[PDB]
Amino acid sequence: MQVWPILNLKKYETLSYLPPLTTDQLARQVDYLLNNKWVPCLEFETDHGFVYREHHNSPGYYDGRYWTMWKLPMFGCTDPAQVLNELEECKKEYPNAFIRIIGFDSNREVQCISFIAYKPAGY
Amino acid sequence: MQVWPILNLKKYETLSYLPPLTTDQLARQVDYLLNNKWVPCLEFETDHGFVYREHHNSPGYYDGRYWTMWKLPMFGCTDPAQVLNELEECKKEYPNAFIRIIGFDSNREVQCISFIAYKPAGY
Amino acid sequence: KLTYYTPEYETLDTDILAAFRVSPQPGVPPEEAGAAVAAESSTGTWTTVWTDGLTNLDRYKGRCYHIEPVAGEENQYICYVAYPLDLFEEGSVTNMFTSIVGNVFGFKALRALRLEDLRIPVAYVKTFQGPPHGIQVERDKLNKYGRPLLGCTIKPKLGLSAKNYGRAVYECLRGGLDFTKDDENVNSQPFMRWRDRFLFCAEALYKAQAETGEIKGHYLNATAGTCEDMMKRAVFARELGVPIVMHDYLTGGFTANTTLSHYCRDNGLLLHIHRAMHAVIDRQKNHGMHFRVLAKALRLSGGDHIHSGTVVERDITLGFVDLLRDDYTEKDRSRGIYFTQSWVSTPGVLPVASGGIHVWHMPALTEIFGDDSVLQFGGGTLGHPWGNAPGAVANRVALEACVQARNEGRDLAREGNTIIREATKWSPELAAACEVWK
Amino acid sequence: KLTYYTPEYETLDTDILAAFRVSPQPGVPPEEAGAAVAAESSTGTWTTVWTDGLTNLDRYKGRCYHIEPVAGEENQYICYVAYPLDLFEEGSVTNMFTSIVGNVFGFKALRALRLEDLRIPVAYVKTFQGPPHGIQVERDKLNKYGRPLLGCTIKPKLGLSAKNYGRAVYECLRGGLDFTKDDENVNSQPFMRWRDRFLFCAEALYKAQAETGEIKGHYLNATAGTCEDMMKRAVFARELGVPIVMHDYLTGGFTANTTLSHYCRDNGLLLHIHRAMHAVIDRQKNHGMHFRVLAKALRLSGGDHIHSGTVVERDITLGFVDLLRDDYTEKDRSRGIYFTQSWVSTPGVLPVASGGIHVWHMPALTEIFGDDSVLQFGGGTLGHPWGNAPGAVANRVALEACVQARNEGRDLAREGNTIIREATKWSPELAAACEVWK
Amino acid sequence: KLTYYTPEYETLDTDILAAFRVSPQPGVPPEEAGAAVAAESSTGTWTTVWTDGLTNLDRYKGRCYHIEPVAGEENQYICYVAYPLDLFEEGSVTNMFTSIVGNVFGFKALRALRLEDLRIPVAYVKTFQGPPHGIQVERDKLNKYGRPLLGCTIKPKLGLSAKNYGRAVYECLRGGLDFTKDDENVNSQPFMRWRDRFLFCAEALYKAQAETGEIKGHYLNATAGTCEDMMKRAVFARELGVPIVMHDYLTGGFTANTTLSHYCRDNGLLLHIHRAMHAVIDRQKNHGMHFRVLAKALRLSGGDHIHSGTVVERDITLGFVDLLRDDYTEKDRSRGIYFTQSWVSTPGVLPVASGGIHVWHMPALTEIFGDDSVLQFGGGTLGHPWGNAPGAVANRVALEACVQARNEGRDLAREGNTIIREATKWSPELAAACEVWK
Amino acid sequence: KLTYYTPEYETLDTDILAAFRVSPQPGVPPEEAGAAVAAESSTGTWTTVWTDGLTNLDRYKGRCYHIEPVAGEENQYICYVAYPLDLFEEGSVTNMFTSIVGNVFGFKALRALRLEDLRIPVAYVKTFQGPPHGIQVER
Ligand SMILES: [Mg+2]
Ligand SMILES: [Mg+2]
Ligand SMILES: [Mg+2]
Repeated sequence: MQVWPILNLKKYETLSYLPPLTTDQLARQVDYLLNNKWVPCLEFETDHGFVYREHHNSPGYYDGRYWTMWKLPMFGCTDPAQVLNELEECKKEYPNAFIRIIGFDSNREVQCISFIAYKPAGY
Repeated sequence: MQVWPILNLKKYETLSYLPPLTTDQLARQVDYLLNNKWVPCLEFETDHGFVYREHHNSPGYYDGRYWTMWKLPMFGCTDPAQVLNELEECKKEYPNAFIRIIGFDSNREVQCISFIAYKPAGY
Repeated sequence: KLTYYTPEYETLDTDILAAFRVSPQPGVPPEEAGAAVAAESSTGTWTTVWTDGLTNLDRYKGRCYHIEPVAGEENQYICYVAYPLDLFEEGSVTNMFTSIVGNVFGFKALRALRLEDLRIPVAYVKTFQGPPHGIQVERDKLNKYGRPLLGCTIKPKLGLSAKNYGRAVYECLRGGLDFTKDDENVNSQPFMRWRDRFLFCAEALYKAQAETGEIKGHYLNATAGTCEDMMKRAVFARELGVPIVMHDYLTGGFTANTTLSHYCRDNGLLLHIHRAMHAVIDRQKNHGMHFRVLAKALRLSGGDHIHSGTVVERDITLGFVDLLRDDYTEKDRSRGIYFTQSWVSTPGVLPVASGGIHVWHMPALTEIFGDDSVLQFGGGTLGHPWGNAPGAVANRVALEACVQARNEGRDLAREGNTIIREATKWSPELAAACEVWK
Repeated sequence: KLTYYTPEYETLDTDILAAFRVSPQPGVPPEEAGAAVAAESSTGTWTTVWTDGLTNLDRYKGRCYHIEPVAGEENQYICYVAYPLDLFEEGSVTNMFTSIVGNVFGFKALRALRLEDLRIPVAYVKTFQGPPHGIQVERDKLNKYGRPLLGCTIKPKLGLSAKNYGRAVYECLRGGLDFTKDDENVNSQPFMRWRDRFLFCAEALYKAQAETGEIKGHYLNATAGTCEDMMKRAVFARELGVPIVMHDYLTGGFTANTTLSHYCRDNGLLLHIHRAMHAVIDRQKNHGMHFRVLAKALRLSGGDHIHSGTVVERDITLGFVDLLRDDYTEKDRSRGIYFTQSWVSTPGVLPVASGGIHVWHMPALTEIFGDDSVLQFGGGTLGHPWGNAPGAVANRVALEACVQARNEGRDLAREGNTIIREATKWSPELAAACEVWK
Repeated sequence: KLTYYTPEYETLDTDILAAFRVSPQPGVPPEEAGAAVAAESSTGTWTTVWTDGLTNLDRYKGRCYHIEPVAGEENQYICYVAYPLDLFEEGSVTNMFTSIVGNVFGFKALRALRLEDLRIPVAYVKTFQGPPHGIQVERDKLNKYGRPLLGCTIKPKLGLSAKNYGRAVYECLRGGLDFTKDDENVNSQPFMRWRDRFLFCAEALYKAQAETGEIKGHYLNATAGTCEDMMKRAVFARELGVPIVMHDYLTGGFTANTTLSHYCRDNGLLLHIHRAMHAVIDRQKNHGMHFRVLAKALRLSGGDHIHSGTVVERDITLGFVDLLRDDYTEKDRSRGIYFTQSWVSTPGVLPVASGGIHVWHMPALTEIFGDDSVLQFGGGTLGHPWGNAPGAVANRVALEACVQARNEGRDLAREGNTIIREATKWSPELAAACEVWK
Repeated sequence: KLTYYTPEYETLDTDILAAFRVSPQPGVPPEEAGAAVAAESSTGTWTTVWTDGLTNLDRYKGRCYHIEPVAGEENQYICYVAYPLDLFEEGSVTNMFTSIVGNVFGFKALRALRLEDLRIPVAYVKTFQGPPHGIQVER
């Protein structure tokens, strides 16, 4: 009988409970977006990697949901390598930041994907 | 395509997005005040260089707007050197403080100027 | 028959259309039965009254415009009836049901009667608020994307003290579940008063959220004896700053539900709807109202989640799931969809799959419902050998394993078990669950 | 089966007892079916959960304590289940139904299920307000004694302008009827908004009362889409100083009904309850809930009148009529009364007989229901050849003729027709009615 | 003509004076046309009425005291009319417009009519609250000095989800803009309900403010269908603790605007005013009302910002900009200022320049409007090749570059482009913008 | 012009239809003027913005579906524009006018503009209370 850990077990929603994605499985997830005609985009955060409540406390209000956009959504992207290339450039510039890949479905008019792609050392 | 930085990019309103002012351009800004008959004054802050909200949260209320006055407004100042001299004395006494130059328009009966003149190392 | 059976009638885009499954008494022909259903659910009077001459009754009568035999059934037909827009009160599901279903089911010329479907015209749809939030807004508020949401019903439903209840809540959420839930029966009783429950559940959910970093919620049941008591419970939930409340819409009623739905919209609260008592009405094929009718009604009155059964007849369920989530659903008899239905941008409702499910059903559920659904695991979490947290971890891991596999192009129908077994090799929690349940 | 089938259990006076008509799937024995009903409607979990060890579940479980075969039916039994007092929220019919009926009806081991009766213990009865007024108080307020009350539903239900509606109201009341009524469907619609209707009906009823000298009322329908709208309508009725309002308790819901019932008590308004939608639930013998259960629930939630069908199976109806009016009703299987029921002085409810009745049914109705009942004549008044007023006169005369005859010792069953024909000799209005209807 | 054309009349300091641009029908002399305008906008009756003898009508009549031909126009004159103080309701812009402009424009003797200017006497000015805050207070509250403020309209106006909308808001503000804005059309619609928008915009603006250290705001549009809905939106903005809300004063109306203006004063909220629909009224030179009249009215009703066009006829605009900001503005026909106007310390309003502007217009805008103005860049920010943040940086840098240059004594008119190009040498963001737009 | 002049468009029963009397500046053809009216009263942006890619703008754009010359008038046409139901706030006349008439009248390519008529679809009509009483009730 194992006891689920309490310390340093912060999670990042979808796919965060699975072992870290390898470049290959990372490329496969990006291919899923492209195949569905969803637009990939990168987001990074250095200060607050998790949800918190500083500015307000009413129902449905939380701080830390918005991260900051790395450049712009990759409209017209056709190759997963393009995305992983940006991931690499982002990491190069912010090795201390959490980086996640998100996808937008212009047809449904909403964000539809979000999975962690990089975490700083010790996370 | 450059990504605008997230870390340590705190700003100080008017003129803070331009490269740091040299003593010369600093003297020119002070000359602008004098030529308009505005009274120059110095303000410094060591603890909270930016706006925050500790004591209240209602619309229009923010803490950190008021800094502390260095001596008194320089009524009757006719030479920019007088002002820059005080800047130097203030810096000597508070090398750890943010220092800004403000101006008062007694005719309009309001503060009308405010630009950062000195920032501690690493800002 | 003359006034009410109108086979030549062309329906108006403003008409409410009803598809009734009629079982006439022996000796009563189809046309007369259908005419009876229309008359008995609209105008129709056993004796002539002079007042009828002060109005134009053809403008207000219901019309049986079409009849078709039911395949493989003895003396049973599907009768289509059209009701003019003017018969209904705007924004009132209560009045919609009273008018169509309030009287006919007791007509003696019929041996049985079942309402199968209703075509709600867009002009009437625009008079309702609909879901307080809806699928897209809920996902944006909770910041959860690309996977079904996960919940867990706390049990035993009755017997635990409010604090012990909250303890179970914290252990469940910290393991990876998004929501925990109050049983439909849990309102306010001797051993656990509602306010104490709300308060401890709040402490538990905030602790779990702080620990994991993921937003958490607990469906706090606001169902009560009066509108006043129900509102008092919703108000405290607002005061606690929690994200979601719950209501048993059928036992509480449509009038109370609409009130709650409006308050939730005005206060940013998500609303989970439990369908307690539905089988009393929607179970028998010969008499009652099919659940799809009850589902449409809830989408109009308002709710963000609604229980929709477990599946694991499939097609019928998928049919009403489309009716709850989509903006437009075309007629499809193979799925029980008798009318094409448009919603003119009324938000969709998240279907909630619940009922004796466990890790092994994960591939099937993900496959059938897709991302936009809530999978509820009561005993499937609280029955794990290591406890609630590892029970939650097993469910979260199993789900994410399925999602990743699906996204990589693997067939969930063909290789579901393989996908789960593969995950047990690296997840002890999941391995332990798989040992207990298959 | 071990935990839930308890044939040796002696019921407590505080237990809620349920009599279910169980139709098991072929292959499922009685005892297991009954045990299933008890478990599925109380504790019972498909998998073992560790939390159960934090409580004493025997204190909260439902118990099938008795089972008996149904005569002349293939594989059907009546199972008796006891639920402890602690499972229920005080004063909440909504919670009572959710707990007992919210889940079991969909149990797969059963092919069908019907709730026939409930024994509400007096300790739970004392937690409800009950009828806002009740039979005795209503008679004292209206000053009407020794005869059934008379009402009339205005038709057409939809189509008349509020003023034309009020005109019909005045003509009906001035002829001798005590009440006129809003159809259950009549709430607030395009051609007749509620406020306009309330206002003209008020002018009509006050004029009729002034003319005849007898107190008059009109059931102003307050059923609405939200609690707020419903309350707005009740408040205006209070402002007009009128005596009675109406609510469709099943389509509006128990939560809204209880709110309305409480307001009526606090404001001196009588409350007429319409049972629209009941047949969707109480019609089939194999599945659903018998009306007697819905009647008991209304007496608890609150109402002064409740529609109870027309009769003209008799015994079953008389059985639930006793349950609505009396303070104590002993078990009587020949009338469908499965449990002895006590009400500890909770006021009785006036049963309302309605549905295609006319002058010729008067002796039968007086005989069967007695003085404490409301006889509703929609088409029976508005279909009279001379108009509403003479139509009302014919009904009032016919009734009084029957009452006098009964009081003189005449047998209404043997000589009803003779009694009516005798009255036609001196009442032209009645003679004219008799010519049209028999 | 006798009673209303009074060329010898000396205006009183309490009179409201109107300058009308009159185009008489051919055959109608100036004096009669002017007399017609005065009569038709005050007393004047087509037939004599005896009631006039119960009052002294000379005390209430409007007077055409002066007429002058319009240069270079065929049959067009400027007629001056004086209205006594007593004709107007205190603090009511609604009544001021109804009295002066409610009737005359349809007078048949005129082929066209345009109100060019109004002299609001100080005694009437003192009856209005004026701007909730005004230029000086706003600068003190936001702690922003020595430069124009910068804003950005979020686009597309319709189509984005509330969260995607907030995302754009955060990226814009963090780059250096002071405000972001709701389009005038953005109120509450199917794909983005108002409350969800307010909530996400709040999260976005607080994050941007925390990041940069500079106070940020987002004009949350409170324009709505009723006063009640409008107030609900303003109240939530207050609850969120945000600094500024918005209203479309012409489509919402003066009555609703004044209510909002008063609430903003009482709650410390800044108020941004959008002039949607103005061109329907102020565009044609021959008929309507010049914008300067609409600007004066807004300063009285109340607003802290008001859209005033882009300029890049200049003089006319600068003329009404002075009327919005200054305490006293002398008559100046070369700028369309027909009357000297005093404001007795009523706060000034910040003019907002918007409409297809980009980095290259910065020197011109700074030069023409000066420091007290808000420059709005919708597509000028969201159309930058690198995104919203760098788009904001380019605008902020360009502005500060111009401000510094101006302060150093450089001529913005002569060397604007040089100033911008110089900045591109050290600002990549600005260099990139300059490559796209010139 | 490409996105907004749609002469083949069949109006939906849920669309709000507007009949504008358009007087273009000399040199501006009918089709472009009509397209301008539709764009300026709905989507339309002077510069391309990346955010447009997060939605399906064809679902929200106004469409000039028909144009016809005005008899006996110099350079004046009646342009018909359709607006989707989703652009409007329920029960709000204020929002209806703001959306259709709040911006276009100042478009420089036009010398003048007049809104002549609006077809209010029944689905939008049902969101308003309408007259408190009306002719019959008042009588
Ligand atoms: Mg449950
Ligand atoms: Mg009825
Ligand atoms: Mg705009």
